Amino acid sequence: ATQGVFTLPANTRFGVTAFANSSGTQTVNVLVNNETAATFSGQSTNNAVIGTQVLNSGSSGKVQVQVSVNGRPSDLVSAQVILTNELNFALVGSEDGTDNDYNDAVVVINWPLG
Amino acid sequence: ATQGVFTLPANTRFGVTAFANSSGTQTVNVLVNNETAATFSGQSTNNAVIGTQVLNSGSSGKVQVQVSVNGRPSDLVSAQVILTNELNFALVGSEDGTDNDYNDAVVVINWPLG
Amino acid sequence: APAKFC
Ligand SMILES: *C(=O)C[C@@H]1O[C@@H](C)[C@@H](O)[C@@H](O)[C@@H]1O
Ligand SMILES: *C(=O)C[C@@H]1O[C@@H](C)[C@@H](O)[C@@H](O)[C@@H]1O
Ligand SMILES: [Ca+2]
Ligand SMILES: [Ca+2]
Ligand SMILES: [Ca+2]
Ligand SMILES: [Ca+2]
Repeated sequence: ATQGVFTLPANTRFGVTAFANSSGTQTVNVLVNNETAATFSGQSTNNAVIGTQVLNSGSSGKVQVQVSVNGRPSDLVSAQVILTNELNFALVGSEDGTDNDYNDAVVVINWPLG
Repeated sequence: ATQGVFTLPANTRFGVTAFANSSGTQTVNVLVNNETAATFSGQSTNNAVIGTQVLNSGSSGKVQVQVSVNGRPSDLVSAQVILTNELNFALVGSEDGTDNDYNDAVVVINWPLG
Repeated sequence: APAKFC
């Protein structure tokens, strides 16, 4: 199934942060209404934050996360989880290789903010 | 129920990162096997990373997250979620006030690393 | 610059 795609409440600010755990340089694109709105890049095998930013979900509320390594799309897994019917997490892991640890780029989206 | 307490597999490295969304200064403590292993501190209403670090879960695998504001424990909500039987997230939200947005300090634990 | 505890 499709992974890394999330419907947020419209016109809502949300946090997006990316971690890196690979010897490959991780590229993370975040699209809002099918248009790039953020891009992070970095290399780490120590879970270093390679980017963190706040975005707006716009009128559609459609958010898509993509991960590439040197132009190569990584396999994504994702899920959303909601806590006490209020705190939202949209979670993405990705695999750029063969060991399937799926942590090569970890992306976390949270809302509401403020 | 008890919240913010997670059993990780023994002797495993995990990432822990803490975000702020409150006019109150957030103090986050991370405990491993009941001993304070890490402490983050910061104030932000724009989801600023107020701390990030790698810890080892040690022999017990027991990790506990605590949140306080000016020395007042926030109310906690938590869950753990696992993707493709491999990528682990332990998620914490907290509430230091009355509005119940539960984002005042958001804490994300992830494993495996590397 | 009001500082407080508890
Ligand atoms: C390279 O062989 C694999 C790439 O980098 C490694 C250090 C490790 O993080 C692995 O999971 C990743 O796919
Ligand atoms: C006051 O400290 C309330 C505190 O900060 C607000 C700006 C808001 O973020 C609220 O959720 C939080 O409890
Ligand atoms: Ca991998
Ligand atoms: Ca990896
Ligand atoms: Ca609050
Ligand atoms: Ca808040």
